[PDB]
Amino acid sequence: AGMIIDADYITEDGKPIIRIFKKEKGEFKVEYDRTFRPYIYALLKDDSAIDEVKKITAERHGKIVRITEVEKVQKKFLGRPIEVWKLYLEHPQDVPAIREKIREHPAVVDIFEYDIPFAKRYLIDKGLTPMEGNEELTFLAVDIETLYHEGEEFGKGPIIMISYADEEGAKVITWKSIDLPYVEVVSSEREMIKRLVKVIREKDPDVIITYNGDNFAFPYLLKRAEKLGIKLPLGRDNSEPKMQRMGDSLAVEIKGRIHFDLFPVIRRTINLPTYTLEAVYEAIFGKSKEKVYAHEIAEAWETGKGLERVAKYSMEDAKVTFELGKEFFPMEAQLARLVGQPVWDVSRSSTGNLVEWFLLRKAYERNELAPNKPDEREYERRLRESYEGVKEPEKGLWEGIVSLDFRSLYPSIIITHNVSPDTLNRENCKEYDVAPQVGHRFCKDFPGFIPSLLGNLLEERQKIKKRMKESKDPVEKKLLDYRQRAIKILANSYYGYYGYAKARWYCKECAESVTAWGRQYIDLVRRELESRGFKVLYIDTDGLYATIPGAKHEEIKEKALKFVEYINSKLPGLLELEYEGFYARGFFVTKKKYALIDEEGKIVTRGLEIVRRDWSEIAKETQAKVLEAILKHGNVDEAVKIVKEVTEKLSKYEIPPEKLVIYEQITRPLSEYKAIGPHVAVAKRLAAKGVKVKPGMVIGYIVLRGDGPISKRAIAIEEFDPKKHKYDAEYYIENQVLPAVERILRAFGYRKEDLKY
DNA sequence: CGATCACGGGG
DNA sequence: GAGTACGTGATCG
Ligand SMILES: [Mg+2]
Ligand SMILES: [Mg+2]
Repeated sequence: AGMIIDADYITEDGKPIIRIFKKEKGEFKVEYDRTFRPYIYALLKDDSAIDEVKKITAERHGKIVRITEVEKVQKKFLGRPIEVWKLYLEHPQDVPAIREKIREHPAVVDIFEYDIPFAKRYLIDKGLTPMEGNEELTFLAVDIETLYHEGEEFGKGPIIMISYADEEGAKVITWKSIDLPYVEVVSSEREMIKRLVKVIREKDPDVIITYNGDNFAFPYLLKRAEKLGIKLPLGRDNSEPKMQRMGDSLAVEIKGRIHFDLFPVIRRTINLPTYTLEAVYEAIFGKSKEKVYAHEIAEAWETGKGLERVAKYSMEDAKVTFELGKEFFPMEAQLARLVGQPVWDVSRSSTGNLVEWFLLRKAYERNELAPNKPDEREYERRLRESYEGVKEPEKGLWEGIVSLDFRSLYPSIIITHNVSPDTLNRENCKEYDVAPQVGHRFCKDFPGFIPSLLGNLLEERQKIKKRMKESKDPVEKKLLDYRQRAIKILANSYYGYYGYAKARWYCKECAESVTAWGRQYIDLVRRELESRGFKVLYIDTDGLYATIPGAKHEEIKEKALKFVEYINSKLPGLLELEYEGFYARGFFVTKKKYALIDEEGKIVTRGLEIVRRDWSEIAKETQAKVLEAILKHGNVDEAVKIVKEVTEKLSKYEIPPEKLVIYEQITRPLSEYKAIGPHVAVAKRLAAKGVKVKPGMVIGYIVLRGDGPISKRAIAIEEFDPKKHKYDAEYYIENQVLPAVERILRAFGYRKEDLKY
């Protein structure tokens, strides 16, 4: 009867057991299923071949792996009936061990659905959807503070504070005496970590909210717990938090709970040049949050002075993490429900994967064999594919800019023109739609797999919107608002998904055709805007920016709002143009490279700011000054003078060496590097002096004056002697400051050579 | 040139 | 864990 919050599998006597984690009227419940079997499909040249194929074996865990059962099944592949063999295996881990040995067989045409994780395969095949119902979950935010010194190995310093927050308040656990009402003083780091364990086990939250807990709080807690020889039984089955390598980074799971890391969530939802907790909190709640930096924390801890400030910082970190979690969780819960996969997985995935997860479930429901993910070569061939058929933007600084969004136009185009990989250039097709300019043909004889699903999504959203108008219950209304927004997000991701290189249902011709049909409406919007005195400053497939040159801002807003209302009255069906926002000033460099400033003075950029540790402060500071001179002062001449002054100061050795430090992490043992960059050259010298260089250590260096590649001229920041060493002014000018500002100033007709005296 | 390698968030 | 993240820009070899 309960709400499914997660699913996984355990192995018992070498056999897999599925676990379904549920919340039923406030109670945690686990259901176990020992009956679900792993499988793959094999398309054979002939039915006689099954006798050779069913006899294929592999090895795993010292035992030989066999196909347990085979079953001839009738399915659909690319809108055509197909006969494949369902090959059953005992354990999920048998699938990577045997799949290549089945694929290699001369009688095997191809294999299918050989990389779907067991718990995700279970939820699809059994028709189970997470987050259904009105079941109320409990939340706890968790955060930590540590003792850090520049360039230390990860986990060297102790955890000095652990903070948590829920509706009962925000609290701090520390092992140094601080006299504040929300601070619990314990005897040691060990006792503080054990107190966190107790809080989590006693509060028993369904959701543990963190800010970058995947890649900091939890790996750090695990490192220090290992060090101190203590366990972290945070799982509802008493298991420890589990670190999963998700790409080049990490993801942490806590069994029986939802580890909700806000960092990947917020990074997708909103646009910010830097997603610090303080920048994120202000963007959403319109309130400032003070940042207490690592060096200030270390100084207060070691000296024992100003610890009240550090404890307040730790408390506020947990407090706002709780507040942000409550804000961002409902939408992730509805997306999980819509796509039919747990929030843990859905909150950490791109919209492209959300679409694919939705499609894999619908393919099962429709008996449609899923196409395979591409191999490296295909993935690479897809990235190099050229699309025919979005001009260069207007130069200079523009005032009073309206932003219009086109994204809600594309699902309707996909549906009306039956744009799908299964309908593309079909043989013996009776009726078809021809894409303008690109000429791709889409069969009209049957609804395509993707248009069919999109149509149902848009219909469901219209029902939800109608139920919302007719509802008196504000609780149902709030919930229905989240559900209709989840459909809008998923439906507006299909256009992009067609061109997503990793997509199973990738279709270059589909994406191209949606673009070509879409363009007819964009050209109509542009002509209608220009007939109304508007100048289009920037236009791409997602939207445009426009202004009425020299008009009053309120007149621009009114005319734009009146235009959107008008055009939508002209557009058929669910084709919708949206007024996104207004900006006091802005400039446009190229496709998805631009900067704006709103009426409250907040700078908004896309594809231009360089806030990262592997760029020197002098380059990042100059870039901020250039954007401020342009957007806040409306003065490109001031911006050019700033660059010219900084470059001359660098030439005359007038810039502090501290603004010239470059930081780069060591990501593997030093011997595993194939290319030795400056930070590796610096690292190798440190290791030679006896420094324990380890992956995760961040190397700070300065590029000195001299001959050859910068690798041979980089010096460790701790070894830099201003009275002896001379930094490379030409490197900091040509490779740091000038690349940071040259893109920006190209929009104003400046080349890299005009930004020096 | 192609290949290799780094960034983000968090102390 | 029957998945891996991404997109982009600098520097090395
Ligand atoms: Mg999981
Ligand atoms: Mg903190």
